[PDB]
Amino acid sequence: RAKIPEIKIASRKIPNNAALKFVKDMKIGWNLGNTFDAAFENPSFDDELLYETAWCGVKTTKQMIDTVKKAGFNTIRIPVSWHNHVTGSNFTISKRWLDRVQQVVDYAMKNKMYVIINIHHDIMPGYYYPNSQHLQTSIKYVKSIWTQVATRFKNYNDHLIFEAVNEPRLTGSRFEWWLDMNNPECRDAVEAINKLNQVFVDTVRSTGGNNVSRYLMVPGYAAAPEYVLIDEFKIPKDSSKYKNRIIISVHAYRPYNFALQAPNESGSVSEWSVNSEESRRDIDYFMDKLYDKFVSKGIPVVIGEFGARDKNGNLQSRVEFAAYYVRAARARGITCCWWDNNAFYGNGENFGLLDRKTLKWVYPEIVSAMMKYAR
Repeated sequence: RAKIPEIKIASRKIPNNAALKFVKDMKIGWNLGNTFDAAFENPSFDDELLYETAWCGVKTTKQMIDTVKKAGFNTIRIPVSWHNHVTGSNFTISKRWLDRVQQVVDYAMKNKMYVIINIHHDIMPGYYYPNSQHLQTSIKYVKSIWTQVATRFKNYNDHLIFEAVNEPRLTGSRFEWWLDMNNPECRDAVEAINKLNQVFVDTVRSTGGNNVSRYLMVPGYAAAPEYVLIDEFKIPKDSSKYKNRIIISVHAYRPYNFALQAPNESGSVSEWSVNSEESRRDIDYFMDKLYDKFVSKGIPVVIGEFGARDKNGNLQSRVEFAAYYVRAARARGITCCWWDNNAFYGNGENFGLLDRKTLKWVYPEIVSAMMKYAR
């Protein structure tokens, strides 16, 4: 038991173009997290398809996706980590692995849903790594994965979306999550991502079919709002006839201390209230900035990941949060996607909404709270 607040946020001026209507139509998204995104080295098993269930514990079925669709989500993001499923010098994706993803994509297409696929946890020297020392290999990798991926889904309609990569950053470095634009290693990465996103777009468009007119999502550094807001960030060019088809990809588990920060750290909070200037602040802050630079100039933005972890049964707070977040975004013309990883209890990051093994919504209160301000 938890009550859904009434959110009074002034609806803002949203330009009337194909892109923003497209994004509006996505309504709201649902991430199939801890699933195909799972990545780790030296598996001790022989079936690579077990990567699908290593972090969620259950194989995906069409009835799940059905359940997600009836609940009101019109988008499903299917994050993919590919690096554990390639061989050879030009990164050949396993047929079994690519087949299995397609099966799950067809689950959603059959549900007339919007679908997002990407490169996820492949951020790593030798695969995707945004700096000059590894650009040489990264371009080949972005090129190879996407030629393969875009070619198989060549004939799928515009309801299918390609997201270049999830949270590209300098892993292992002291700037992994934060940038010093005064530090040259940082400036190099931002430039490197601009390059890799452009390779991404060129590659997809070159494979023909409906990939020439498909909506593509691209992130800034670390998928942070900040690093698409900086001047250095470049929206990739398309010499094609299909205009305004690049969407800004951002992630924001904000306010951090409530949404994402672990409960055993001292600056965590379990409370969130719409009546608190403090709880609303960071949401207003970053969303205003994305709207000023992008949406308001006709350029589409999508929040691909967001959510709030369960902290010992703080349902009411998560409800007011979800409702406020989705409204604040919709009022600014932005569609969001919850990160649902089928995790509900324990000291892990419990972002679960749908018990996948029973098909019952553990927190329908949170879902309804989102559906209320999502159209």
